[PDB]
Amino acid sequence: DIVITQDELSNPVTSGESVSISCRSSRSLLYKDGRTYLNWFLQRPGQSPQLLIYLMSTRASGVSDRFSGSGSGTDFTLEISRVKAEDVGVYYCQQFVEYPFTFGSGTKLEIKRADAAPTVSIFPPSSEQLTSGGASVVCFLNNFYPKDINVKWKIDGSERQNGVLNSWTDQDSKDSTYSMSSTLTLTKDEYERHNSYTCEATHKTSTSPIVKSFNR
Amino acid sequence: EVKLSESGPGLVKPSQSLSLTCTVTGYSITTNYAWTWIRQFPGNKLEWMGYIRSSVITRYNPSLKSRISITQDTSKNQFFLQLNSVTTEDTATYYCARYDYYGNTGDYWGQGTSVTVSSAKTTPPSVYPLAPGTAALKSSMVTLGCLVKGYFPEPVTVTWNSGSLSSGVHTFPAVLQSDLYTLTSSVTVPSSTWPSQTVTCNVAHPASSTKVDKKIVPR
Ligand SMILES: COC(=O)[C@@H]1[C@H]2CC[C@@H](C[C@@H]1O)N2C
Ligand SMILES: [Zn+2]
Ligand SMILES: [Zn+2]
Ligand SMILES: [Zn+2]
Ligand SMILES: [Zn+2]
Ligand SMILES: [Zn+2]
Repeated sequence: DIVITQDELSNPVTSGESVSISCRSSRSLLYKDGRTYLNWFLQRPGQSPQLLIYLMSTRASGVSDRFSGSGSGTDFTLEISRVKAEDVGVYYCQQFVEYPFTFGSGTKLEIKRADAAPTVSIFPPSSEQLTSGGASVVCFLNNFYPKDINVKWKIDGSERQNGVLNSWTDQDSKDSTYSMSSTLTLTKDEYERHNSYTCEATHKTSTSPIVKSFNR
Repeated sequence: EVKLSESGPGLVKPSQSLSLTCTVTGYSITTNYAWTWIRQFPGNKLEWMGYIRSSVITRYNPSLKSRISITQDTSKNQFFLQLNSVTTEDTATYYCARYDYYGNTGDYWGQGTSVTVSSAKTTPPSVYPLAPGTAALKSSMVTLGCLVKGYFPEPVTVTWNSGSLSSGVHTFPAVLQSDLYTLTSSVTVPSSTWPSQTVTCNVAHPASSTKVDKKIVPR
């Protein structure tokens, strides 16, 4: 079975510069008809794979001309010219010379850009959930960069670490930033035993953490 | 134009059988194209499962042994996927596509369908509105959200104002815990549009045939 390796990530590329993504095969993909059967796909988060290149260098219909492919027999390159925010996602190559057809592991295009402070919002539990016996306090940290971020919860001044769930989105297709959701879950009774709830974010964009809070 | 669309159960118990359907419109499947099934595991790994061409010819991935079968109903322009004795390792997103002799698929891929193999039970989600505590700085932006908690299995579709509200929306991946998922979504809008204009989050959970529309109202 033909194995195709791809680097997990690319060095971050600035919107505007050109980048090259590689793919290597364990066997040659040149067919007895003189054509090399290698495909290049781009998959955006939540989207289905979309063909960019087939036959190693032919661009698919409707595909932007900023995309071009080349290669020998075991080494292939996809060149993306004048990279833009929209190109973010994972790039896969696929061999179509021998059965079973196989895909490479995928290379995620990481975009580099100017640092940005996240917009922080904190939400008290809803009255609907409070009737169920549960209580979730939610905190949203939107559109920040770089992806590295630290969130801390405090109840009445003291740090609480249990009952906290976090979630991060993929790099944004429009402005190349990251977003994150942080949820603190307590029982309704526990939530009632306190008054001050705080969400603290620590980012590279500031020495002092961004703090958001409310009083029950 | 040509369109492919997968359909099938979203949850299956281990050892049982999996059946999926791909409906093709705008093009006949009795043609000599490789109407194929591909799947993507959690982790993004893609695997070729097999294909059917010219109505009566097929080929399958050897790793699927003798538990896969691909057939078609010409009168409905549909081809199917059958996978027997599944295990949790068969949990993935399933896609149908149309490959040609040269490997070109064009934009002929379905939206994909999620299949989970688990003994856990289907549970509808509870949708809770997230409105800000008090009034923030006026003449600016305001973020609202929805918390979709306790459902199984994935996925769940979340939209705002039936889709008419698209920009400024962030839906975060779900976090699994105790056989139950929790997901959140935020939307940012001018402090003017809200609460003057109504903002509603629409949540649909296919596995339970449930739909919820929760309007966001000021505290
Ligand atoms: C396993 O069969 C194949 O790969 C064939 C050959 C000929 C063209 C292309 C696609 C076919 O399925 N391949 C290079
Ligand atoms: Zn091998
Ligand atoms: Zn965004
Ligand atoms: Zn307490
Ligand atoms: Zn049509
Ligand atoms: Zn029939």
